[PDB]
This record gives sequence, C-alpha cells and structure tokens, in this order.
Amino acid sequence: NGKQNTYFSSLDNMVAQGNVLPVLYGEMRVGSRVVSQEISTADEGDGGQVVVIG
Amino acid sequence: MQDIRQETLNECTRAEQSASVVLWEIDLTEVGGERYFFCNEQNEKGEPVTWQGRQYQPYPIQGSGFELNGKGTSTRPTLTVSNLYGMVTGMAEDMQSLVGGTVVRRKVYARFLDAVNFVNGNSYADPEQEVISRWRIEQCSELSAVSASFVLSTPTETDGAVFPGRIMLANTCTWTYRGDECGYSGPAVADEYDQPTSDITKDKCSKCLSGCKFRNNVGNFGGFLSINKLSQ
Amino acid sequence: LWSSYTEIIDVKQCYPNTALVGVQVDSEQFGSQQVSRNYHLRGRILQVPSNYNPQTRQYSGIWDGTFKPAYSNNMAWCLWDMLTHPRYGMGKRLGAADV
Amino acid sequence: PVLDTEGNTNISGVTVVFRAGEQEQTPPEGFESSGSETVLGTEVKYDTPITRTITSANIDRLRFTFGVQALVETTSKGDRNPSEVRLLVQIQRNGGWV
Ligand code: SF4
Repeated sequence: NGKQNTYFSSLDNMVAQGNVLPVLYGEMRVGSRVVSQEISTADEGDGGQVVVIG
Repeated sequence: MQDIRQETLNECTRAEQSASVVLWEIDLTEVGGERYFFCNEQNEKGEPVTWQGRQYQPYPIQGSGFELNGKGTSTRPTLTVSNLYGMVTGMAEDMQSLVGGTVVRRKVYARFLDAVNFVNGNSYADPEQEVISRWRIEQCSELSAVSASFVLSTPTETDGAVFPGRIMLANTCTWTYRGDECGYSGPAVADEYDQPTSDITKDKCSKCLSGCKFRNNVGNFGGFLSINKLSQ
Repeated sequence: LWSSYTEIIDVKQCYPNTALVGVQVDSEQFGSQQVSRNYHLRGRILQVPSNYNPQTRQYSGIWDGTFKPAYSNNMAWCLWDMLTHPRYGMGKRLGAADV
Repeated sequence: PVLDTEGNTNISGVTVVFRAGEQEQTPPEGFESSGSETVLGTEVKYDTPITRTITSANIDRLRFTFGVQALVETTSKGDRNPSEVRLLVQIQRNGGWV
C-alpha cells in the first residue's frame, strides 16, 4: 500500500568557481545555473523505527 | 574625422608647418603613484615646455607604433623612457604598481603653444588646438640602467577588459570594501588576516566569508558560498 | 546505502545584484526524474533614452540627451549598456562622455 | 509550464520565488541557508567502511542522507516483518573515529 519512494534521483551540478554571471539582454528563454542546492528529507512515515543516538 | 579644430586642419594641410610637439602625462593616481608631466624637448629659452599654462619637464621619452584600427590594434604601441638617474627604478621597483596607470599623449603644432615658450611671444597662442590619445600601461617589457620600455593598450582593449564582467566565486567577495554593493559604513573592525583591530587606517576586508562576518555584512557578501571550489 | 550528504553554510545571503530564482519543489507531488528548470525570462531593464517609448518602439521629439530606466530589446541601447555599466560592464574604465 | 494559459496548476508542490537584480533584495523566503548537495549513491557492507573527507572552507552543519535499499525478512515460509538494520556516522576528530 501507499506511495512508492520518489527520491530526486540525480541533480544537475553546482556552477564551479570562476564561471562569470551571465547577462541576459531582452526576452530569450534560459536554462538553470545552480548556486545553492540542498535536499532536506523529512519523515512522512509513522512511529520510531529511525532512532538516532548522540 | 578626428575632433580637431579648423586651425589644426589648416596647419595640417599647410605647405610649411611649425614642428609638431608630443606632450606625455604618465598618471598613476589609480595605482598608488602620482601624475608626472614629460616632453622630449625644451623651448628656445632652454626651459620646460608650458602648454595650457602647465609645465612638461624635459625628459628623454619616445612612443612608437601608435595606430587607429577598425579591427583591433594587433601592434600594442611601446613607450620607452630614460632610466638614467634611476627615475624609473625608484618609480615602482616592482613594475606591478606601474601596470594599469594611464598615459595621455597630446599632439599640438608649435604655432599654438603659449607666448611664455617663445622670446618674442606668440599672436597665434591657443590652449584649445590638440589631438589627445589615452593608453593604459599594461606590462613593463624591460628595464635597464639606460631606459625602461612599457607596453600600452587602448582603455577598452586590455587583458582585464572582458565582458560579462563579474566572475562567480565561492568564498571570495568581489565588491570593493565600503564601496556601494558592500554598503558597510560602520566603525573600523579588522585587518585582512582577520585580526580584530579598532583602527580606521589598519582595517581592510579579507573578502573571505569570515572577513565579511567581522562587519556582520554577510547580507551582501558578493560571493556565492557553496558553488563548486574546483574550476573544471 | 549512503545516497548523499549536504554541506550547509547557514547565512541568509541576498546575492545583492544577481537576478536569481529558485523553486523548492516537493517530491511525492511530482516524479522521481530530474527537475530540469527553464524560465522564459524577459531581459535587463537597461538605461534607454528619455522620449523613447519601448513597448511601441517610438521617439517623441528632439532627444535632449537624458537617460531613463525601462526594459527594451533595442540593440543600440544594449550596446550602450554593455560599454558603460559600472558593475559588470566597461563602466570601471572608459566611462560615459567617452562613448 | 507551472501555470496553464488559463491559470490552471499543471504541476503541484513547487513554489518558485523570483528575484530581479535590484541592489537591496531580501533573501528568497523559504531559503534560510546556502547548503550544497553531493550525491554518491553507494552501498555499505560489513568490513568496508567508506570515508569522504569534507574539506570545504565554510561548512557549519553537515547533513547525511543514508537509507535501506530494502528491509524485507521472511522466517520459514512467508511472515515478512521489520528487520532492524544499524549504521554509524563517525568523524576523525584528532586520533581516530568518534
Ligand atoms: S566581504 Fe562583505 S562586508 Fe567585506 S567588502 Fe565584501 S561585501 Fe563588504
């Protein structure tokens, strides 16, 4: 029962130092230059079957 | 058409002209030197040449390979200066503080020079007739105990001239300290090794994230903490 | 298994001139695949002349030589912008009145 | 698209906030840290620990995202039940692992 997993797989990678910050002159459609990426897993599941000590 | 005056056009085409004069200004106010005024020659009275009521000290100086292109420059004109009496050794002693200083040449016909430069004066004196050219000292090519030769480029045509200008770094803010994006206007805090100092003249920003935090201006850190450290 | 890990730097930074976006997409109300974002942005509000209406691409009268902000597509004004923008252009060197 | 030509929500759960380049911008709301994610989606056996060596210049909190490929266990015939696996996060901290 319930949903399966759905776990964000692969991410496109961070931008690398020295890459220059683009200038967009009028209209056009751009892609994605990643600056900050963080995946934050919560807990949709019930009960205590994940115990952390420390 | 150059932005020259009707007088300069008439003198340019003239059958027999007065000797053309080149007046150099090596300005270093932008790099921690100060402005010097030089001129290859001295007037008939054996005194420094006066132009627009300003003195240019006699000094062996010569530039060669100046040109105007539709395409680029493809030459890089060389400015060579006498280094007897170690003027130039003493000028920088590092040739890092000489780079990026500006150089202004002015071409003016002798007929338009001030009356002070001549024994009989001059009825044709005019402080308005000249052809100006700006250059930026780009690298000190060579420096003997006779002379030092520099390499000049057009302001818009140097190694540091690149479009889209800002380079996206991790852990290094590009904004100039206490400038306008940096925005900080508080009391002095630390030096550039992040040693806390309450002195006005000793504080500078490290441009690391830590440096920033000393002025608690992490708000506006012009860096991008967290992008990749490796260039790739 | 060990899927991944995050280095987290906890400052609240504005990126005070960049024009960023960022989405913050939830997982279970979506697919397992990659989230490949693409914005149909418009441009950069660059300093066109006064007397010029950009949306109608029109000129009022004798220019007067002033400058105002607006977005436009005019390549002439894009050029002007790139030569004389202090922050990311040739504004630092060159300067206005030298163009 | 996130929104249709008619204002229909074509996708649910995304919350794109947008910032122009204005000099005084506020941090994008809903974002409170920088962070930087590295996927190395590898498995962990008994006598093969891993080690990663995090060497950033600026990291302050560090999140790990480990998991269970599966937690199925059967006894004799059928009767699947929770299996109870165990995992350690160590940091070198001077001599060896705490
Ligand atoms: S590090 Fe931060 S405070 Fe220092 S100069 Fe850069 S923006 Fe201003």
